[PDB]
Amino acid sequence: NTASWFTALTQHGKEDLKFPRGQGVPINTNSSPDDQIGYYRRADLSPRWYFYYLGTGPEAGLPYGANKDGIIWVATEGALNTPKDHIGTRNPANNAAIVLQLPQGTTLPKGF
RNA sequence: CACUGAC
RNA sequence: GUCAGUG
Repeated sequence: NTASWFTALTQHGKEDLKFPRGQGVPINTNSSPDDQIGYYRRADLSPRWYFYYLGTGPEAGLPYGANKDGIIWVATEGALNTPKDHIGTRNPANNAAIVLQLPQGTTLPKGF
């Protein structure tokens, strides 16, 4: 289980990935409202950003909001500040990446 | 440098 | 070998 559940957001401009509070959590129809919280992490030459649920992936040890370079925090209103052990990360041998989809009305920064 | 996946 | 993810 070595990979994001989702395809990358690709940075085509000089602006880093960032989202307004409440936005940025990729849609997962097998997930519940408690689960809608995690971080994007930086991996053509275009930098790629990958989403990982809180308490999972490279920065599984980071609590929400903890500042680190190349790490962006997102949460949908009503999400619980708990590790998403039951979702975890993706085995690429067993599972294809979910196409990263954000809902109507989501602000994407320039170059995404 | 190493491990894994796809081709 | 190539591309990609991770350490």
